[PDB]
Amino acid sequence: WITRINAAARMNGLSYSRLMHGLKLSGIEVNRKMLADLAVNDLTAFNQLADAAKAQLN
Amino acid sequence: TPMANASTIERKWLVVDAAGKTLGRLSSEVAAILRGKHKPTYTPHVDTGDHVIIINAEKIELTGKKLTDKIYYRHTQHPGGLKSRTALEMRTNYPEKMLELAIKGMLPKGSLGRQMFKKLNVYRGSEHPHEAQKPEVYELRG
Amino acid sequence: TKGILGRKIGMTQVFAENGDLIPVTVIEAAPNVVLQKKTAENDGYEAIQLGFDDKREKLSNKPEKGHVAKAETAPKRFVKELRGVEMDAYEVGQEVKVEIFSAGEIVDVTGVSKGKGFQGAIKRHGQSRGPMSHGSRYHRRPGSMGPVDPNRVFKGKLLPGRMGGEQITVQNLEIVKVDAERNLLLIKGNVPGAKKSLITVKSAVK
Amino acid sequence: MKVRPSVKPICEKCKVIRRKGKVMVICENPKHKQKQG
Amino acid sequence: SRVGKKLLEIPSDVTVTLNDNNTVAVKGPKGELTRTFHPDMEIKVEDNVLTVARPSDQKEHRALHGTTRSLLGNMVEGVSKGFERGLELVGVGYRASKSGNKLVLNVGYSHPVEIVPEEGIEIEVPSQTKVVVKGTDKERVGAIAANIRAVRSPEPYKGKGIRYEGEVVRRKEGK
RNA sequence: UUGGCACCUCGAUGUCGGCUCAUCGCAUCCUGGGGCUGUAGUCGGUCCCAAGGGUUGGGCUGUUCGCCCAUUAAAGCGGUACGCGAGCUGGGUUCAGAACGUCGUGAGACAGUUCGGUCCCUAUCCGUCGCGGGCGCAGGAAAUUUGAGAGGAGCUGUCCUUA
RNA sequence: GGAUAAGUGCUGAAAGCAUCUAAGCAUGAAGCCCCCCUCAAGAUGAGAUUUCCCAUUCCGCAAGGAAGUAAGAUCCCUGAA
Repeated sequence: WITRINAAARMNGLSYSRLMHGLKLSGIEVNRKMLADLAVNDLTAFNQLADAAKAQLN
Repeated sequence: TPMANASTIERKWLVVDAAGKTLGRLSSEVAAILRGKHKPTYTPHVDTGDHVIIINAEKIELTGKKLTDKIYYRHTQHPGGLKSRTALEMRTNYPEKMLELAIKGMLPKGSLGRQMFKKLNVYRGSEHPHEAQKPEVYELRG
Repeated sequence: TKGILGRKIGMTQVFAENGDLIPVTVIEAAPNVVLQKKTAENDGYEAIQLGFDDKREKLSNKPEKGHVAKAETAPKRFVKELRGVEMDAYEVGQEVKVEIFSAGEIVDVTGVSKGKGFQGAIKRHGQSRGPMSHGSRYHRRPGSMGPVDPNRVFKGKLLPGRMGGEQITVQNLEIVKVDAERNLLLIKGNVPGAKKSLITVKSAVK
Repeated sequence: MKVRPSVKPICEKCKVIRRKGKVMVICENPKHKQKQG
Repeated sequence: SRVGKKLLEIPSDVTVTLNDNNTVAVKGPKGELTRTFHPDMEIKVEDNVLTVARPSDQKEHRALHGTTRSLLGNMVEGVSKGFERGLELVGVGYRASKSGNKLVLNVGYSHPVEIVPEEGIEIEVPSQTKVVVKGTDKERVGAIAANIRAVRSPEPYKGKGIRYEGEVVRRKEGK
């Protein structure tokens, strides 16, 4: 599961770190790395979860 | 219940050029692409990679004294059968094994290793025969 | 940078203008015809292909016909090839007689050496044997196989097999006399190959 | 030569110059020629 | 007290040409000489005044700031006046002459020794004893004359064979 | 190597020395390169780069070593179960037989000595030497090759000339 | 031959000089890689040229299958280089 989240992150410029450290501050979200991939195969909606954390990175 | 893609993969053709970089860090992120670990549909066992063409391999560089130091040891089976080759020997005599052997260690071993290894090819100079597939241009992260 | 090919017959003993007697082979090379001139622009190297025998009708195949019939001279049985000649001197179909060679130059000789069949590890590798008496039950055997600890036998230790048959060359030989009116070459020395077996005759690198 | 690990200059006019990774004594006298390694 | 920090000057007849990143060609009466330098070094040329400047004060820049000047200082001397190195041979049967350009040494052997002035370097032979190699490059004229000494180095018992102009030879008094 | 320790092996790992086939390291005996020399020259001493090649034939000894004879350019050292006994020999110690000296009243002993003493096997697997049958090599078949890649060979003395 | 090992060198700083250095070059060995020779495309990365044979008859809707041939080869038989 984790290297697929890597692979969804490098098309977004992020790391695996800045996702999961982001999602702890973006929400306090629980997205349990299996079902994180189930948003990855709906990648149009996944990056709204990603770039929200990117805004919460800054 | 995940998605395990098996031979339903839209494969790709990237070209990574070898202008002036270090062949460790130039084989670094190529080797992830050879298994396609950058692709979101990564199964770990059905070769989700894509093909890689390297151009201008003989013009690749090394810092330190590695142009003379890193002797590439191959061995026969006959007794006392090592055959030493230095880097500058590999560089100018024939370098089309000089990036292959730097990735043969970096692709994982097994039957699937050589199956992913067929996706690689390296051309000396600017040959790039390959005018029938629309190859893409890739730039590494560093 | 030359070469023709022929058929060995057997030794003679020929005088050469002194009491000096010379071991002499009898190489007969009926005039060879170039069957194909391979170029570097398409085949990647510079060579030429000879041919030598008078084939019959039933012997030939149809692909042996169409390879010849471009420069239609004759189907010839044995086909060999010479890297590194003057390509600018020859054309496809040229008849080459014995007129190349003289009786005084350094001449290379390859060939197909004789057979000895399944004969093993004294005659096949020149090794000695254990003593024939003092109670020893050891003679004609290939020696020890190796020490204990590497658990195998090294690739390069020698053993019984099938001696002879391989291709073997003898360098820097010399032609005794040229008799081109029966297409005969006489070469100083013992040349490998049994009776009626085929030999390339180059000019060596001195 | 004199090749020994305890290289040190002997006379007044000995010079200690580091060549090719090694350290050498080069003087007028060729007997003074020391080199570690 | 420094090699590099002073300047160099163009007296006359010398056109130093800053051409590329580092290839600087220097033309004139004796010859036309070229040299590639290191790209971190910056060499500015005033009106017949040669200035050499380094970026910082480091282990690289201490080494290169003196050399690139002094090589150009040698490129001034070769283009203006050139160089020459004489070679006197000492002994009894020792002699030397040219066959055109090829210097022939009838020195001590069972054969003559041929020397080829490959890159157009004048080897002037005034006599069978003195031989002068004349040219423009210290890394060539000094290079060739050393290999001439490599043909027959002098021996400390009787100093014979190839020898420089004022080459003081060590003397062993072996009985 | 002389040895320590007793960890594997006493429901068996046959042990010294030669013969057979050699392979490997370099602290090199010759051969190549050199530096210094108390290197005139010819020999030399000594460190340094060198492991591609070679390293003799005998009398004594069970011999290893070593002495010796005679050469050679050189007579290298060390592994590898003090290489190699499901390859070979049994002289050697280490079976009873026998005898000598000494020890012990004695049976008997002795890394003190001498004489005589059964060395087994038909090869599954890996490993080599050699040969072949099948399919592969996006059509079938016929001959020749480029060469990836490997292996073998890669030692030298006397004499002549310069003189 | 090519590139080097020890050396032997130049050039030349750092460190006005000296310096076989750090840049820049040249030499230099029975060593090393080719040159010499044999083996070699199962080198699954299966190479490259030369000519021959050609796209036939049936299912099947195709996919696919069998069943006679081409070129050539084999069984077999007289044979030993």
